[PDB]
Amino acid sequence: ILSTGKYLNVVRECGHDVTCPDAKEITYTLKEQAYVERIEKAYNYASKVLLDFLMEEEELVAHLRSIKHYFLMDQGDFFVHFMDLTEEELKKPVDDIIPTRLEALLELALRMSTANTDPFKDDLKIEL
Amino acid sequence: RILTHFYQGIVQQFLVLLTTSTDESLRFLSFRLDFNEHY
Amino acid sequence: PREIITLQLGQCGNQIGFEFWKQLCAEHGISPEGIVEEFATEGTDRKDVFFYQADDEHYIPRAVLLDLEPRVIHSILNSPYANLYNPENIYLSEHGGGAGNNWASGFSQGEKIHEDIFDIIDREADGSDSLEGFVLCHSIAGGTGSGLGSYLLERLNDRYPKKLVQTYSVFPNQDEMSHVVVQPYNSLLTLKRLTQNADCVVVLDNTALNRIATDRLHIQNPSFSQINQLVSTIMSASTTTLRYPGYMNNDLIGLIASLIPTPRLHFLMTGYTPLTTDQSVASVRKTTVLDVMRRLLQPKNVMVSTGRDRQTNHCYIAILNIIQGEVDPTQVHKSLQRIRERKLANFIPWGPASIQVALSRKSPYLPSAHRVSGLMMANHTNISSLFERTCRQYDKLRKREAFLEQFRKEDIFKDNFDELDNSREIVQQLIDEYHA
Repeated sequence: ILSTGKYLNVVRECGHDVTCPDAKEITYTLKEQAYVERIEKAYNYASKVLLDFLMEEEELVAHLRSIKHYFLMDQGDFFVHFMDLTEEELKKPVDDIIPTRLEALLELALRMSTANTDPFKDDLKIEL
Repeated sequence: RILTHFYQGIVQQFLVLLTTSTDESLRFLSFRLDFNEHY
Repeated sequence: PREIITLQLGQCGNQIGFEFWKQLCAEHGISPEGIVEEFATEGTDRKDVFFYQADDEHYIPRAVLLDLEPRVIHSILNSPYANLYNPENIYLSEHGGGAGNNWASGFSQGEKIHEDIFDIIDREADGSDSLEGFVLCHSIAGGTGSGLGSYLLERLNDRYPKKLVQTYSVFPNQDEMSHVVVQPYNSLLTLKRLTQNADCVVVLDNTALNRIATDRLHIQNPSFSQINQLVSTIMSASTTTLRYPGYMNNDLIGLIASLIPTPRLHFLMTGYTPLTTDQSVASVRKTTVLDVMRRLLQPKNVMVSTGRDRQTNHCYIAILNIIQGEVDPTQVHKSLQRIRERKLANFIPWGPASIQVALSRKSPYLPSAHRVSGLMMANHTNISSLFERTCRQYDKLRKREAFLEQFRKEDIFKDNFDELDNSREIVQQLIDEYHA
């Protein structure tokens, strides 16, 4: 009841017009496995509109593609240039302005050897 | 010539802190400064 | 970044590089005079690695083409692919040369046009601040590609010392010796420069071309129009990790570093199976990767004339097996599983061997995204059979008093013939010594 309950709060955050029912009102037979029928009726629409939402717009396939390109490190044409520039700055102890020049080299090489799309790869922030 | 050496060290110190991106459209600002000095 | 300057040179080196650039537009989805398809950036993720980088989305080729014969370049400008080439990078209209057929012609013409030959080819060098290297797309046959090509292997060794040198050189034909007779002289003079004045070569035999040109291609009269079809595909096949987005050995100094055992041992055997268009009707049923590398080590696709009974005392040291396009990578480790059970490669008893396999996605095209392709870059120590073939044809010609008075009138005063003979035997002795 809570997993469909925490579910409904997210869909309200998307929009007020988008609700999950699919109107299954007056319910609750007195007898014994009344609960689980109303459990699956809410849970299978929880299967419905989230196959509709995130795969279409919020692009979990397109985020997880670029997620797998810079830690699992595919797209090795842009990548080998920036690891060479990161190696040149990390062969010594760092100063104050040195991490800012490291961040300038990140988006330089992105438009040098182009990625799938370049204003989507701006989700990479540099830490040590 | 000493003032041109002072000037070029300031603009190198400029572009370092401009690549030090805090990322609220700061990637946009670091994009524009290497485009000016090289092209 | 990773810009390579191709040095197309000679009568045969210009024609094999002409369709090499013509192959690149059909796979990049671009036209030589315009951009009509949008498949160039969404399908191909990297294009500025052999072409010059764009000024109007016009990817200029980073190519230079010099030859003494004007016949090879007059069959270019009427073709519609010559507008992609520039008439200011190499030559303008009406370029000429010598008379001319001599190894000593182009060897002496290098220092009289020394000012102009090091002026316009160096303008493309400083375009990128990190130059990859130089590939000499030249020829060994004739005196045009062999005479002038030996000069640039010396003066570019010290003026550009930190650059990779490696060539796709074609070997001449040794069937009869009537039209040309100077073939043992100009070949061994360039072959000395290919080992000490050059790091690596890619051998391409001529007697092994018509072995394949009548194998599956079914021709009756062998013409020169078929020599560009086997050569231009494997050239673009060798840069599939470099042009298309790959991860490991995606540079030209990546591939050659993992195969050369030692200097003066760099002669790489090449293999390429799929050349038939009627295979296309049966690749729809998921033709796998488990059967394509069983025939690479089997001596059928080789482009090197070698002995068949000399492979038991010779041992492979480095073998490359490049799959392209659709690979089905859940069974590519399954293909490498079956390698140790056959032991089709003899392994060196002193050290380890390596069977390296790599993949890269091909062009967004229907004959490319459907049929499996296998490119082989072998390194086997039976390559001295060609060096025994060339040396036995070299010392036999000097006892017949052939071209000893007709060759030493111009710019040759001392006998440099045994300077090539001992250095060739140094290669042939260190190959057999290399497996202790």
